[PDB]
Parts: sequence; C-alpha cells; structure tokens
Amino acid sequence: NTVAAYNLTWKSTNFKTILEWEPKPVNQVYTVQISTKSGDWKSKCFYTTDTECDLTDEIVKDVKQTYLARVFSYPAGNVEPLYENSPEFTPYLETNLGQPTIQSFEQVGTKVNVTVEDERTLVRRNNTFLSLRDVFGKDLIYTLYYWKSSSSGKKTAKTNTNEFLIDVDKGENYCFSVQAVIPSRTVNRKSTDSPVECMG
Amino acid sequence: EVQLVESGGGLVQPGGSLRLSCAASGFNIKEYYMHWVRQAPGKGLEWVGLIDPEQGNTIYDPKFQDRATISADNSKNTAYLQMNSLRAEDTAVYYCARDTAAYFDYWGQGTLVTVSSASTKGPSVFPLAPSSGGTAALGCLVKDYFPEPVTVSWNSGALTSGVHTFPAVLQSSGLYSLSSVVTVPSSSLGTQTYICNVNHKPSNTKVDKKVEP
Amino acid sequence: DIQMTQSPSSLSASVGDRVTITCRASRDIKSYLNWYQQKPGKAPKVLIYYATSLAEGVPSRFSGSGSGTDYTLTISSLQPEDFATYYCLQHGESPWTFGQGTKVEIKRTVAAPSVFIFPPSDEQLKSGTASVVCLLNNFYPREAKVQWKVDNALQSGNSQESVTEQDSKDSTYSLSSTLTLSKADYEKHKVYACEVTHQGLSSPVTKSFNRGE
Repeated sequence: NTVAAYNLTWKSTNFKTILEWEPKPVNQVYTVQISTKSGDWKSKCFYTTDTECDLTDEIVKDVKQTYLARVFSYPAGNVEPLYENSPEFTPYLETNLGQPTIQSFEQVGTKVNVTVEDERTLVRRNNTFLSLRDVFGKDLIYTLYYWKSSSSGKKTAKTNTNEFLIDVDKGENYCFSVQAVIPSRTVNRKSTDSPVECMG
Repeated sequence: EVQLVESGGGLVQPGGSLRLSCAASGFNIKEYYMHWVRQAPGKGLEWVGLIDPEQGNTIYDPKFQDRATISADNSKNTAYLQMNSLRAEDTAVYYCARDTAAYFDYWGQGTLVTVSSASTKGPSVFPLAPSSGGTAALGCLVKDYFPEPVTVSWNSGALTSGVHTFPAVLQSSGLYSLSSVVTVPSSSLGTQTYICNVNHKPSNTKVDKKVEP
Repeated sequence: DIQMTQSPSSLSASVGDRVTITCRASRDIKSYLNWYQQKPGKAPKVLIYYATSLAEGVPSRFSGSGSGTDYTLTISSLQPEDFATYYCLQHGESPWTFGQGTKVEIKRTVAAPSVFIFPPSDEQLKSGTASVVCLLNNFYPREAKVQWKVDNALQSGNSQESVTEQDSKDSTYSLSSTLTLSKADYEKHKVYACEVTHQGLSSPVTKSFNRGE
C-alpha cells in the first residue's frame, strides 16, 4: 500500500537541476534513479521523505546528453515497489536562462560600453567552473534595450559576446536592460529582463 | 504547427488609421520577438517595428515612431499594428513575422491596406468558355471590384498545373478586373468538371463558377 | 541609421549560370546580415542568416559570405525555380534595414505563344457590356504585341492587358488582353479577332470568332 509518485517535473535554471514530484509522503519513502540509457541507472537520493532530488552533479557531467529519471515508492519504517518514469531532460536544450545582470555601462566620449556580467554555473571543466558564456559559446545572444531617460522611444541591439558599444547623444542620460536568448531553441528561449540601469 | 494569420486589411480613408492584427497559433509569442514589415505595390520590403511580448518593449523605425502603435496581448497570443494619418504611400501589403533573434522563421500571409476614398464593390464572375486543337484554354473573368485583392483557385485547389491568374487591371471606371485561365487537354472537355472559386473579402463575395464549353 | 546598398537592382541569367548579389552597409554591421528570397505573391523566405549560415532545408547552391560592411549572396548554379526578388537585411541594431532588392530574371530559349480568343458570356451581355479576351500562353521573351480587330478595323484605346511573372518551372510568361465594348457596339459587328506578333512566330497569328456563330 504505497502511492506511485506522479507529476514528476524537472526544475532547472543555469543547469542547477532538481527533479520534483508528488505526493508528500505518508508512511513511505522515495528513491530516485537517473540514467542516460537503459541499464545506466544510478540511485542518487535514497529513501527520502523529500519530494525533490537535486541531480545537478549528474547532469553537469554532460549537459548535452538526454537524461531519464525514475522515482520508486517504498513503505516506511513502521509496520513489490512501485515506480514511475520522469519526462526526458536534455540540459543544454532545456535549462532555463537565469536573469542577467549588467556589470557596467561606462560612457567614454560619444560611446557607452555596456558589459554583461558573465554568470558562473555548476558545470565544471579542467577543475574550474564554467560561465554561461563558456557553455553556450555563440549559441547565446544578448539583446540590449536602451532609451533616453528624457524620452519615450526605445532602441535595441544584439551581440554574441558580453558587451555592447553604442553611440549616444552627448549630455543625455540613457537607461539600459539586457535579456539573454538562445536563438536555436523553440521553448524556454529567453531569460527575464535584467534590472534597469540608468546614467546618473 | 506554427501559423501567423493577419486580419484587419482593406480600405482606409486618406487621413485614417489602419488597424491590423496578427493571430499566432502553435506557440507562445512571449518566446519570440514579433515584427511588422510592409511592401508597397511593386516596391521593396520596409521594416516598421517589433514588440517583445516578454515585457511589451516596442521599437519603431524612426519613420513611423510618431504615427504608429505596435502592441501585443499574450492571453490572445496576438500582436497588433496601428498606423495613423495614412497617405497614398501607406498603401501596401503588411506582414507579421516571427523573429528568432537569428532570422524571421515564420510569416503571416500578408494583408493589403488600400488608402482610398472610394467604397467597396463586389465582382461579377463570368466564364471564359473553351472554344474546344490538342490543348484547350478556359477560365473565369472576375470583373468590376474594389479594392484589391481577389483570389482564385480551381476545383477548390485540386487543379493547379497550367493555371495562370493574371495581375488585375484598374479600369477607367476605377474598378479592377482580373482573369484566371487554365489549359487542359481538349478531350477532357465535357468529361472533367472545371470550377473557378473566386473570393473577394472586402465585399464578402464568394463565388464558385462552373465553366463549360 | 545604417544604409544598405544592394547591387545590382536586377539581373538576367541562364539556368546553370553562377549568380552573385552584393550588399554594402554604410558602417560595420558585424555579420548580422540575412538574405531572404521572395517569390510572386508570397511572403519572403530566409535563405542565409548571420552572413554565412544556410537555413535549414535551403538548397546548398545558395551561400553567403562577407563581414564588416561587405556581403555577397551566391547561387552557384541557377535553377528555374530561383526566379525571385532577393533582399538583404541588417538586424544587429535598430532600425533594421532592408536592401532595395535584386530581381533575378531567367534567360531561356524563344518560345512562341499559343493564342486563344474568348467571346463575352451571355450572362455579361445581359448587362450592358461585352468583354472579349485574348490569351497569349507560355511565351518567351516577354516582348509581344496584341492588335485587336473588329470587322477587320484596328482598335485603339479600348483594351488593357496584364502579364504574369516568369513561370517557376518553364520560365515563360503569359498575357491576357481584354477588349471592352458596350453591348450596343458589340452587336453592330461580326468578326472579332486578336492578332499576335512575337519573335517566336514567323508571321503574326490571328484567332477570331464571328458573333453569334
């Protein structure tokens, strides 16, 4: 008399990946396994009463592989195990892009250099964590929106690096916000907008 | 399956406003940037503006900044374009396009806005009867309608090879006339049925005319 | 803004020829330059994005090159279906700017037109007008002369014609000419004819009918 887990969903942002499910356990515990094929199963969260399991350490080993997960239900320590398969998950194609942050927007002469902070992830290589830019390379684009604080109409520009060098009218203050987008995706394509930064 | 369908086209009086909509299906517009691009008769493509449904940011080409409004409704998954104080040069086909940030990967079918003081008029459809050599020609004459456009298909779209639907001609009267023809084997006349399907949206005219020798 | 200058405005090439189209920006556009192809009556379709990337499903004969301010679209071996108007688009910063376009015409061998003549329908005659139509089908080059005759007399000022764009398969043109007369005038004559002159014809071809017969 156990309840099969249901509504198994992947919650992932910048590769930080957690599998979630229902229900809150009642006299039972769960074990979650992960694999990349059929017979590659590895248990990661053993007999927990939690309804989530962080699987980051596993998926970051290779963010472009497709992972399968299964959640087993077992009777608790008081008085055939049921299990359910999760949806497939491919990190590189599905992790959500986190909110960007503008690092600086220095105006030198008639130009403003807008630099986006590179974001470190849990994905590591050569004994070092990788930045979002490191992982995606040119697959990642930043859209900039800018406007004169003293006017209505916005302007825009894009870059496949982390900086924008834009012309501005002298003696004018502009506001800026950036957004990340992965053109090759069909869903979860964009991040939310960065906080707005304004000159002066 | 992604689809962009525009509506709102047709007649607009000089000094009036065009008000168009772009209904999207098969995806959420908040995932992309939606643009409007226009093309005057026989002219080149002209960018109008874009809207980012993630937060409503809109960018206008400087030529339209003070006379246009682009908007978007995520709940209706629809984008809109309004342009005011229209002049003759604003007569054009207006397209809605989905921008992936790398390129436009989907487009609406386009909708024509005609800036004019004249009123709509539905067409009459007449047969161009086959004379009956080896190849015979037959067709339909779609006469006296305003404004453009009119669409013609044959046998509900099943017959397309050999079909030539000509550019409309503006008559001295101020009304358009257009002809659509198809060539077929003479031995098929009297055996195969031919029907031209004519549609003129501005006047809600829909006609199916059977063409017999 | 950034002006895009596209060269040439039009070109004519034979099937199998290599074709080159160029676009120069007034300043560095950092490879955010796309190429779109537009066929008659359809929305544009992406061919190349980010200056050199071929879009999914696009034939390998299309390629893009360039960086900085100078870009080129190449078609290595022109096919009939490539008849279209091609446009470059700068999209790295607003306002986005299209080149003026390059119309690609296909050169092919001479093809004489096949001529057909259609009498006005009885239905139209019930009204007070008669439209007589003459069709010149699948010919090349485009140069063609239609001369209407009523009881052998040369008509002038009472006809209009229109021509289709080159066919995507055989690269020919077709032309429709309409002679318009009041029903009263139509009934005063017997022989209606259209005489066609074209490079592919050794001598002018005439098709006609006798009113009533």
